Amino acid sequence: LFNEAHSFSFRVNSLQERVDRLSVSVTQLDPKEEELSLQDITMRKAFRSSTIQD
Amino acid sequence: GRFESEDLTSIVELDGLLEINRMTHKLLSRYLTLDGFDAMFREANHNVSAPYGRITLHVFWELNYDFLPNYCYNGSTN
Repeated sequence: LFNEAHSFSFRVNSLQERVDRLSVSVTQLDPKEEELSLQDITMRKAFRSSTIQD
Repeated sequence: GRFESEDLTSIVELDGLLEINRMTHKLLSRYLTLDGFDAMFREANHNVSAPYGRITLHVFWELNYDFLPNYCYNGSTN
């Protein structure tokens, strides 16, 4: 139980670092800075979620 | 893909199928833990990382190619 909970704690701390970084990044966005490229819309790699199965 | 493989008139069928999928997701979320239907829909449409999704691109393609030069308007019935 201690080993598994310690691994869970590592994961929680890592995601907390990630979350604070994401928040500080998101609190800087600017609507006028946004530029949309019609040509690059499909030239862009598509995002896919993890699909790991045990 | 099925929507992309048919003409623009299949938009109603696509909407119905999307509603069915949303209902299934809502039913399954009672016990299981899945992402919000919006996230899955956008990932499938590739709109998460792009300004425009597959649906809008297909609609524009159909409008450019098959809709305008084949359909004749009727003002009486709109």
